[PDB]
Amino acid sequence: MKLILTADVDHLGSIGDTVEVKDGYGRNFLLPRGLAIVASRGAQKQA
Amino acid sequence: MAAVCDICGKGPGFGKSVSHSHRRTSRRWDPNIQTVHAVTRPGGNKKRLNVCTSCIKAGKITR
RNA sequence: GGAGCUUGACUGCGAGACUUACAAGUCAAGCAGGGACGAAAGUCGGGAUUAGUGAUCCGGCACCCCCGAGUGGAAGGGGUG
RNA sequence: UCGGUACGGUUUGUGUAGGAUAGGUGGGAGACUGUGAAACCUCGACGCCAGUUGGGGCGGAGUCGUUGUUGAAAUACCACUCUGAUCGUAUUGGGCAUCUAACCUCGAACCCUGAAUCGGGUUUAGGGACAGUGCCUGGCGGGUAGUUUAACUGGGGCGGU
RNA sequence: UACUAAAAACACAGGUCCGUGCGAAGUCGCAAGACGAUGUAUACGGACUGACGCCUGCCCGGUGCUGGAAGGUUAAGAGG
RNA sequence: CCGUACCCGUGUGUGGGCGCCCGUGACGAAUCAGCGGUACUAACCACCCAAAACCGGAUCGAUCACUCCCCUUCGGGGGUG
RNA sequence: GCGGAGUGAUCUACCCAUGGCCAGGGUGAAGCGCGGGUAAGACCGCGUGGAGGCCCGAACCCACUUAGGUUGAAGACUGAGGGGAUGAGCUGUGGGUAGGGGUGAAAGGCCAAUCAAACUCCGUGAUAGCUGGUUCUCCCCGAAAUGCAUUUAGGUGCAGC
RNA sequence: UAGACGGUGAGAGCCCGGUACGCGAAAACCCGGCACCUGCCUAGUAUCAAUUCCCGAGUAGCAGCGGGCCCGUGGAAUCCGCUGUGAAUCCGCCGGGACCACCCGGUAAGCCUAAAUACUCCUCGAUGACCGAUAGCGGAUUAGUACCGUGAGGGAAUGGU
RNA sequence: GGAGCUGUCAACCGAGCGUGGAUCCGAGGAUUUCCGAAUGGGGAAACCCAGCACGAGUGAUGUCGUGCUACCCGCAUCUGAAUAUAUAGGGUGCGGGAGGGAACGCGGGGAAGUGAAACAUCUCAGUACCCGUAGGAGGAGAAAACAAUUGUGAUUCCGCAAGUAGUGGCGAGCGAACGCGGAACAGGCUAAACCGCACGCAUGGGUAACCGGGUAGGGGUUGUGUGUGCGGGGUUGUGGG
Repeated sequence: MKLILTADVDHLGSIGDTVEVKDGYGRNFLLPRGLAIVASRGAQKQA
Repeated sequence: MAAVCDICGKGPGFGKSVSHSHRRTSRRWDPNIQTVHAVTRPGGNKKRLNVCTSCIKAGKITR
């Protein structure tokens, strides 16, 4: 899963660098807490 | 838990059971419908929803 | 009973008969190829005869271009053993 | 932590030729001046006071291929040596230990319920990524369902065929 | 045992064992949810015997159960 | 139905009696300053049962590495240490 | 007889809440008090009092033997005799459990006169190698009950007539 | 343009109700026509270079378990459903009976679509080598009635002056 | 339409209407106790009992009459607790639905008896039967279909194809398709790329480099990107936008 990471997380790394979410960690830890969003069309906004 | 996915219609499939001796009988395939807490906004009521894993993959994903 | 050499304990056929409800079983001279024994004539399609066996379907090995779900191949199927 | 995939790296058994003991062979029968400097001192997996490889320091302009008494011994260039063992860069299975974040709790308080001991929501507290559940699969299983269990049978049965 | 059979059959008390640590075990229901129980090991469900008295012998081999992990065998999945 | 009782309810009536409203009586706030109590209680403290690591003694075994003598069919144990 | 869908706990079996009934006698526990007994206890004998899955015995519920009845007065009775009858009782009202299930102080009996799985409807014109039936006449001709094989010998196919 | 049927005291073209045939709708309804009202368009058609995007997504396809299509998992395609994993947008993807290269065909996972076809509670008009009261629907007559059954349900007879 | 009526069952009276058009036929309308989806609450159906509002009536409580008052879904809208945002809920209002129907259709569930000389696979059968669910017919449908080198050009239905190729404890039995000939023959709208806007999330909170393109200038301001939504455009396979 490719989420736009908006917070410094040890699991994934620096904000906006890359992402390798294991299809659920982000679902119940990043998306409800406001730490990352779904990379639907925000890849253009990030770069 | 097998009740029809509230937001898709993924009901149970019905069919037979091919035994080794072919004496078929009735069985059904229930979808993997799990009970999850569902919201409509950041920090909602978290009501309840028995929903299929395919919707956990796309659609009403909160938690 | 005994001795020498051999592998017909073969191939593709076999008119005509017996027998028999049917299936099934049984014998067959003689012919083509090729071979054994025989100097030859001739005998040999297992055991002196009758008992030693088991229909169909399905599946397996080898072989034969027989087909090959548009074509060329293959899977699979088919034929002989 | 154990065991793995890919890969950058000092790199590996006194079994036989012996300054030369890496299954083996090699853009080079040297990687130039462009390598961890045969000095004592002392010791790391092998440890055989023996070495391709060494193990830490250095009399800071040469070990030497081209000085083979051997498989042509000069590979800390190559096959990056089968590169174990290992120093680790990604990846990854199981188990091990913990957490909270899914999830679970006829565990407590509170809310249209002042109409309720059910429900539903919140907060709190505690289990906890287990369990339950779905798919697939193995086992068990006369508790359940459907059938079979031959014949002349000197009446039938036992017997025997 | 109405509608041939009332007993020497059944049954409780008593005496054992097994199981159950709590929305317990067991049953009803597919599940929810109930019963058990507004009870919780001196309680509850289940099996044999059937007051009291004396007693309840030998046997773990087969088949059951309860524990055990070396090995063997050992599906799916993984890998191939 | 004659006679005599009881219960619920409405409206009419008398006068009484109380209160509205005024008046009267009894309790009785409201802020500020001080001061308390700890009441909650950050911290911290007394007790307080538990205690992450590290060290240790024993525990058996159908676990395993080593060893004694005893056996063999060669696969395997004993009291042990 | 099998399957589906429905119907009945108004009789009966069990249970649940709620009211009632059980004449009149007999026996006379524990407890209490007195006296004896012992320092008390143990124990004995009295009075009140009155309990018992207590006794004999009515209503009442049952149905043990015999006789009667048995196209009965009655689709389960009567008469004369018996058992229980303050209790695990009886009985009415009210309600529920409903068919491969219920219930059952357990007989494989009760579930609307039928229970080794009720009834009705539908599947259904169920099926049977089995039994019974198969309707007017005339004319010609005229068998077998033998053999083979059969989850077959009481049937059927082929052969023979 | 009336000889269809029936009735009338017996077998009726000319006796009668009718038939043939022609008339016939204020009002309502249906159909159709006319006008109003409603509603769509200031074009992308054509020639071209092909730098870039797009043509239905947790879908397709794959694997496993099942269904069903003549097709009984079998060598088992197409189609549908469940469960995990999980792609691409024209040099694409799927199918053409395991499967693969080539070739033809059509571009899925979005919607709607009258006629042809089936059926008759009910209402018209007609027919009949259909019945004539034990037949025809069970019901010609107080018929799903009387009656039976706890009930679901079962379910008669009676025509003629 | 017209001179006789007051229905028949069962047929004897009584008293009346009518040529000024009765009886009778047909349509429309009004009324329409009570139960039943029954629905103001409740219920042994055809019984009882309430509330709101208006009005009649008694000297006043009682009583009567006419209207309203169930649930769920969806639409608009106020408030929107525990808990702050905020939602679920609650409140008010206007429509629709709720149950029947003789058969017929679709989707989905899903048997046994019988046959197989027993019988399990299997068949009888996806029938009977229950639910859902419509309609006057429905379903299916506009090729990711067939063919296999001639090509056809949406579907459905009757009849051939055929009781075939084939499938089956290869047993009982089951059972197509292509193609041909007929009936009726219609194919059309949406999503997406893009564009102009509203809502929404960030950035620039300024140098945005936009404001119909461009020219000469100006203001330099809402530029850019992105989610949702409205309206244009586009809707096709010899590929097309």
